[PDB]
Amino acid sequence: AELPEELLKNIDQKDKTKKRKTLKNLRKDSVKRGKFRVQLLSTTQDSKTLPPKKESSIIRSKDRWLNRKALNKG
Amino acid sequence: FKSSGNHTIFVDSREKMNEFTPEK
Repeated sequence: AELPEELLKNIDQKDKTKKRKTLKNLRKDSVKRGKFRVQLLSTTQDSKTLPPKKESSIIRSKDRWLNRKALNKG
Repeated sequence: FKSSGNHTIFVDSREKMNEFTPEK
């Protein structure tokens, strides 16, 4: 069927992790200058106040013992 | 014989550590 002429006419017209690293950088007691390393001193009175703390290896030596195969902790 | 060893220098303040200079 023949198209209406109007249709044809119309168409044509249209066409914080960053800071956490910074804190890790901040907590350094050791830096190198020249040929001589340098180490930070904490105050002696502070060390007296702090408790004696633990050794990590003694607990880990226990931990590998506590998780041993023979124990069958499972 | 010339010495070959680390020589750790000790400072109280972290700030003092930052500007530490071998000359000074």
